[PDB]
Amino acid sequence: KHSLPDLPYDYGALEPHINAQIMQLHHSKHHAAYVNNLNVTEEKYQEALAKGDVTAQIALQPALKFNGGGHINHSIFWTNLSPNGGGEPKGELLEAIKRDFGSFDKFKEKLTAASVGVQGSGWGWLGFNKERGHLQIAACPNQDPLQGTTGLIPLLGIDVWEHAYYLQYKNVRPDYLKAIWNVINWENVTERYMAC
Amino acid sequence: KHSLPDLPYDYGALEPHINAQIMQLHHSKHHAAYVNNLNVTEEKYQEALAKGDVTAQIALQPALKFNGGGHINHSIFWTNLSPNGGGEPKGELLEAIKRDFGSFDKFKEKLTAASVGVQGSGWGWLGFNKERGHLQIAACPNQDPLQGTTGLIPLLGIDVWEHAYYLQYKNVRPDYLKAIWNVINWENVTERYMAC
Ligand SMILES: [K+]
Ligand SMILES: [K+]
Ligand SMILES: [Mn+2]
Ligand SMILES: [Mn+2]
Repeated sequence: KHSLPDLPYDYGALEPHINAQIMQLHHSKHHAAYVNNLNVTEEKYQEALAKGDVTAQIALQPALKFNGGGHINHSIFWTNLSPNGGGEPKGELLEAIKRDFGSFDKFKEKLTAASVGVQGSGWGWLGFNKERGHLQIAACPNQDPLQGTTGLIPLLGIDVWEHAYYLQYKNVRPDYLKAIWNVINWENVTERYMAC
Repeated sequence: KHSLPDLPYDYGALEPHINAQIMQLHHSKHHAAYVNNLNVTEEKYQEALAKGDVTAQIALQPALKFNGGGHINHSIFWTNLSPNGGGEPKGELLEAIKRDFGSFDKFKEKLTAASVGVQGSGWGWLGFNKERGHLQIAACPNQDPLQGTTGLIPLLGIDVWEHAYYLQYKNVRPDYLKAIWNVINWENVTERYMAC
């Protein structure tokens, strides 16, 4: 079974950039629902697979991608943030950013643009393309996970579902994105980059 | 050009079911952005069409469906609500509800279910199918308008984008849906039904 990971920090550790109420709801309510629904759905899938029921397997795909994706995305997201985050990357990672995007600022600009431009609910991602060996920016709708649907290895994710910022920034996504740069855990992003 | 319609009531007229802050933001910020972006996009489309630029026409489709859909959906939504709303329909409409769904309560149940079940942002609709001459429940993702994408004539719409309820009901959509039944303008839904 899958389980809700514990936050590596306190709910209010990202203040004033992301207030405690959002973190608490996001983690204990939203993420929890996905994990629970993921376990229920995998349960039904194992049953459909055992009986070789193809129709059931196919009918179950949206639920599995949605809840499975939700679990994967949020688990990575929590580790992407840190009260000691912010600033800029250093070393091999920063070098790859300059190489693939021109400069750190152009990178920020393109990731911010891809994130603000999502129509409806979704995610903005900085991913690694193993085939080409270069960094790449992508946006995924709803809870569609990056690796599972595009093949890219996720390094940094930005949740742009309205529940991720509405209580604090209302309809102004740009403000939310501007603020989230201050708590990004580049140390974690770097580890994910090195791992591949 | 298209323009932001005025609300037929005060921002706080739907209290306590939908508070004034949501109505104000929803109407003056969210809806306004769609109308503005719709006019800009139609402007570019007329230009692409004049020069017979097919590539430009196709590249512009997401923006036009998203902002155009947003304008259409919200314009109908405002008229679907009323401080004097709630209760049950009467006459031909109520008769068609019983005929097509069994009873008013089964209708409420199915519309509520379709609305709560939207994954990500979307809408729950009670529509009229002209070909078959029966009522039908449908759910549309993001801002995809009902008639334009399914052919059904929209009668009653329920916005389930998180911005429509988060400030007041947080993550609990069921509470939001339970509350919205109290301010539904059945008089307007009936007119839309008669019109076709
Ligand atoms: K797990
Ligand atoms: K108009
Ligand atoms: Mn989220
Ligand atoms: Mn809306």
